[PDB]
Amino acid sequence: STDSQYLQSVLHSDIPLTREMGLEVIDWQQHTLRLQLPLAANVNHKSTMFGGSLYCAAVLVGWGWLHLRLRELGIDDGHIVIQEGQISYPLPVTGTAVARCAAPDEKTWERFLTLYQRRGRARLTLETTVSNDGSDEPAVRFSGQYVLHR
Amino acid sequence: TDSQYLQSVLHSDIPLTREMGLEVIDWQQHTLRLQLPLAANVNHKSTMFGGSLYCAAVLVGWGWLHLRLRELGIDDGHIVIQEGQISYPLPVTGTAVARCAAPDEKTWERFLTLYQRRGRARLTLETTVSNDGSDEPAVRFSGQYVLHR
Repeated sequence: STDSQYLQSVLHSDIPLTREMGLEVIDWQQHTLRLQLPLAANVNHKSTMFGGSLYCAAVLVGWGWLHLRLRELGIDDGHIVIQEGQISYPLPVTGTAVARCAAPDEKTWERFLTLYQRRGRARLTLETTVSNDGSDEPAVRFSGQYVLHR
Repeated sequence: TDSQYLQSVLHSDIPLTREMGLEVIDWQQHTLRLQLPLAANVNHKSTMFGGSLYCAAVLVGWGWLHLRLRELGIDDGHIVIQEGQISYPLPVTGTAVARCAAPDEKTWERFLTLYQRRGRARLTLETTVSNDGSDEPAVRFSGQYVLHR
């Protein structure tokens, strides 16, 4: 039983629309998370993935990174709130969408933990991408803010 | 009606929107409104999922442009969302009402002139989402939509 399977169950329970979107968590390795959405449940006009679904993938791979990282540190007293986001759509997604979130820079992460501990509230910005399966070229570039609060 | 037509477009083109409970409300004074129900779009704490709100915000801009072009008989174009930016200042705790009003009118005319002459033009649309009953934006969105032949 994996951290990915754990996170998938959390996402489907918390946000049941993600079950309808077919969200699947792929892997969690060296603080990189990947998840995917299938085309058919998220299609727009047969051929391409809906841009709203793509935002959902991009924002949720960041949400999941944060959830899993906190969980591995035993930080269980926080609530994540999705905040501002900026998204670009340089390429169409014509099949399964693979979303990825690598770790932020270590200093950013540690500043965020320090501020959360002191105030009980902090903001983390995560860069995420979504690609066509088998491509490293971002089809979607995303940056989003996440509040953690007690 | 125009709103029934657009709702049918959205549900047919993007079947996920039917599962999201999207309904189109009205199309008047070049302002479009559509809504999402809480239950289909809930998060872990009985507020609406930010992703659902983003979907509403981007789609009300898409719909605005689709209906405006349809009213003018401009049928040879393809709308693509190129860029989006969103903020979530207030919780949405019930039905969400997304709204797109008309951009600056000289801006619109310059955009159409550029599309007619060049075959490609970009339009920025601000859209909002509110809790039903209220005009106060709980969500602010800005999208860059490209129309091309």
